[PDB]
Amino acid sequence: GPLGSLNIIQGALELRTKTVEDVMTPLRDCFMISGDAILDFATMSEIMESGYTRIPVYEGERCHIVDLLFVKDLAFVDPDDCTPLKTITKFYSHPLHFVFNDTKLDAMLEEFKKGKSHLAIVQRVNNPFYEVLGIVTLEDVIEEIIKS
Amino acid sequence: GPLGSLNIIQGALELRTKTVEDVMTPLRDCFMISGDAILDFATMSEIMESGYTRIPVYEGERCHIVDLLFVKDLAFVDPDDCTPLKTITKFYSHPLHFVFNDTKLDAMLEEFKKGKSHLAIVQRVNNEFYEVLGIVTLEDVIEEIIKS
Repeated sequence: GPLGSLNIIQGALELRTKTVEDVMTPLRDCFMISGDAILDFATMSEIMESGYTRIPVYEGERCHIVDLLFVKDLAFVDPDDCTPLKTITKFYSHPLHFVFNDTKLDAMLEEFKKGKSHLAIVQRVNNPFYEVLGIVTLEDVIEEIIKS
Repeated sequence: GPLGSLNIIQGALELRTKTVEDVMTPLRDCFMISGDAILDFATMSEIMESGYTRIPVYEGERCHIVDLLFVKDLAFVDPDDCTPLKTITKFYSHPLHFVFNDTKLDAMLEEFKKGKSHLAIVQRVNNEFYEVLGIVTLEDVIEEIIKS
């Protein structure tokens, strides 16, 4: 009981020192879908079976994330139509947020609390190109607070 | 910034005094589905559009919650088949957790951390039978911690 609330307090202190790179999901392990996808029955089945609700969309390379698909966006998609996925990502255009790996978790929580979004992409400056490393969710940050 | 870390500490103290009744969702405002439901195209669409991933299932009265439907269970459900919902709830049998309204938030967070489930039903001892008032999610508890 109180020992658990103590760990919460310790996590609220760790937030000012931990970066989003520490708690993110690496790109090699992120469940994503290609923009070339056709929303037939088989494709939508993997989206739902994955358990995720916010799935990054990439074009060509897995590091080129261009859109964000929500599971609620498939509410009016009939698999018999073979609707291309790019059509639905254009229609809803859910905001896609990018952040640097050096971002601290307290600033990350402040950015997540202000907006409805719960997902952000971790990218690092390569040395003159942008290098995407992974994604970090709001649920990823809150784990650090309550973890013992 | 640092002021936000204060609210976590204040919430980390307040949770030991707040009951699940204060932060729950009342049954009159809970998105639920009847066990008689047929998983045709129209029904599956309403589940997805709601944005929820864990939807309580009731039999007869809305206060008689008997099962819990996840969105991922529809991965292999063809709307043309008209598969009854009870078939899927029997197949997976996701655990349904009930708690008393007098339960404090510190004890509630401990129960959610131990199990994979993120949903619980708030019931109160009626004196004049079991009186169900609403449901409380893990998202309700962590909000009180981080709330300013």
